[PDB]
Amino acid sequence: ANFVLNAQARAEDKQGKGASRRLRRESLVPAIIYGGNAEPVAVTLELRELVKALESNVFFEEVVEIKVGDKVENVKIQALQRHPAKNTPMHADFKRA
Amino acid sequence: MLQPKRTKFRKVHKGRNTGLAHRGSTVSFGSIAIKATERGRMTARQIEAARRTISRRIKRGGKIFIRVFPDKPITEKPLEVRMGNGKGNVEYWVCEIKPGKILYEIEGVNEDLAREAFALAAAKLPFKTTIVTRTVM
Amino acid sequence: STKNGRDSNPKMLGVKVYGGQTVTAGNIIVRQRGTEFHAGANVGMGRDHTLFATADGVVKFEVKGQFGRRYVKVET
Amino acid sequence: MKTLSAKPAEVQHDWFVVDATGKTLGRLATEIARRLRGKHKTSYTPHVDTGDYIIVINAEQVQVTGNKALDKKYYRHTEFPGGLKETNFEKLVAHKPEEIFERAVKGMLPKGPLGYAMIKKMKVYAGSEHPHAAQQPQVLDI
Amino acid sequence: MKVQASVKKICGSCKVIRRNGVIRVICSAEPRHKQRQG
Amino acid sequence: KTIKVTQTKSSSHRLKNHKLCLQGLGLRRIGHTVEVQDTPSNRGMINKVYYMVSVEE
RNA sequence: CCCCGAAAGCUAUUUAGGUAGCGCCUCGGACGAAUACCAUAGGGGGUAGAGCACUGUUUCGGCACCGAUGCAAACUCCGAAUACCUAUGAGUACUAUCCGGGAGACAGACUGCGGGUGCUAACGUCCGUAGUCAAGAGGAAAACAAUCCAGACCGCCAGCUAAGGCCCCAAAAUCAUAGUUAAGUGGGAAACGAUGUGGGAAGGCAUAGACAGCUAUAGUCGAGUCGGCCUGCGCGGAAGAUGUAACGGG
Ligand SMILES: [Zn+2]
Repeated sequence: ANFVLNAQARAEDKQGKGASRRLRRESLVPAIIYGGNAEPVAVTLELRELVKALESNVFFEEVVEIKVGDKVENVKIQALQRHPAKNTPMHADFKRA
Repeated sequence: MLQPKRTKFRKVHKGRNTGLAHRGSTVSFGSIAIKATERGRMTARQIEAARRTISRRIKRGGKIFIRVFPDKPITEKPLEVRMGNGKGNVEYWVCEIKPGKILYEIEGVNEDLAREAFALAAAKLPFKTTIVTRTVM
Repeated sequence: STKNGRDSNPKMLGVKVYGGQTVTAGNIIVRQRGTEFHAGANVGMGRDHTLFATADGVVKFEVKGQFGRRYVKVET
Repeated sequence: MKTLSAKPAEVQHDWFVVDATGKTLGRLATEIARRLRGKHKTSYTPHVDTGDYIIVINAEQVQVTGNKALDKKYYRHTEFPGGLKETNFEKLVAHKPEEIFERAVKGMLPKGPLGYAMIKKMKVYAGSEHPHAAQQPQVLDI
Repeated sequence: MKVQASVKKICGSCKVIRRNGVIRVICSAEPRHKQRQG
Repeated sequence: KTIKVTQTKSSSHRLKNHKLCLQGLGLRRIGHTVEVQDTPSNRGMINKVYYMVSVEE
């Protein structure tokens, strides 16, 4: 409840190198949700929201709610990719919990 | 004057410096660090000068980790010699720098003093740099 | 002056016939310095580790055995 | 020969008068050069002078934008060694306003005998009076 | 007047100003702090 | 079943296989239009020289 | 007068600006689908990248090993895209191959990409690969073999376009809509320096009154104020010899 991330679905036409670069130029961040008893789900997040969430340490230990459309996934942040030079977040891995 | 104790070969090809620094771009020893944002070459004299400046500023109150080591030899022709007649003699040693490469980390000093020391050190380097701090991930 | 400047003539090693091709008995399949490939069914081995066909058929490459060796064979 | 050339004996040179007060120098000079060359007539011929006569009044009131009044330089060279002379727009417009228009229109006219003949049809005067009332020029707003 | 490429404040009585497109530093306390970028 | 291919740029300085693809489609000059069968084999040649042809389906 | 049309490479040479065989050109004869492009299907690899499992090399800890951390043309536990070989197939194309007559050529150049050498110098030098020139005119780039567009059988006072352009020299918009710049930036240049001006995100304090100034924290004063981050376009750093001369000119 403390951390809520608003996301849109990332369809197959929004996957790959070119689509991801277009998204990051549009100031979005691709992310993947995986974990027990279900199939992986690809979503896109807001860079502003992600940076705001990462500024706080309790984000890395609490359970956060990712909402895409009506469905809601309760996940924990699992991995994060950053740009080597600019330190900007580039991709995120979330684990169902 | 950092330099390998032994090398398998004396002279190496020029090569091409391309790509980003995916390895060695995270803070792993200290709490605060300085990392390059532009590619280039770092010589042993430059490394020593930056280390001396940082150590003098921080008055040896903490630990300095140097994460760059110059292991690539660079040759030069004697002077007033024509082209050909073999490769030149080894003159100095460099480390290849890619954007994202962390150069120095500092442990056990206040952040303001560390930033002052890093600002003093950056003026001795041939490329642009930035300051980073340890994060969870 | 330099103390370097020598090299040997090329030896033209390598795979001569690839998988799926048809061969006639005696056709050389692989030229190799060591046994990078080993001889399977209907394939013979020369004194310099050359692999050659001993029957007419179709070349096939595979990996088999407890050591993970690369084999070439001829299917009739 | 179904495309005909204009004949010089049948060319009619009409007279016009133009006020330079508040005009931008280059944007007035382009129109002056166009009408001096005759590009505005359907009988235009590249080797024939078909243009009109243009009288310019209030020549010292012409304007430039930016800092060009102080920065735009006018050079000339006497052919003696080191004989490069230099002035600027502010001094030249106060002293010899006709030279400014002469340079501006000369630079936009063709560089040959026909161009020299073309530029003779421009009369530039500093004040608000001109001596060509006998030619009855019409007011042209450009 | 020091004419240099890098002009900075030296003390609290120094002021950075722009005159006719030139960056200058003027000090109310010490005249030796006067600087012009150039 | 069939599509129309028009050549829009010169082929004089293109790669050898690209010129051969144009010739195998049957195009001969700038502005030439041909009508060919819609098969994967023909579409391969079309897609290889996509940058100097225009296709009408 | 008509048709086709190279090469400046490999190998050897008392050979290196010569020559010979092969590669590349042309002509005659034989033979036709055996050829190529592309699509499917089969196949081997050790490069780009990456990694530390071997060989070397590197930093910091712990007790030669152990844990964190880098590097490699002559390192590899891994490993593409392309390229290369083979088979089948549609469409398109005078394609492949064999036998003979005649040659020329064996000084190359620039540009892009992958490299060695050099100083990540040279219109430098040596390879691989592709284009152009050589042996190729026309239009663009002020003028400019090798860049861009494009391949000139002859004639026309007809039309559409490519690169590139549309104020005048000089053909075509002083066209339309929305913003930015004030430096003639545009129309040469770095580390670095700075309340230049747009845009964006976040933070601190504030009408129980914030900042500056003023009166010896109290006090008049009556709205915003303060300091950083990302980003667009600008400023300084910026000295040479015949004459403005670093938009072709206006
Ligand atoms: Zn001062």
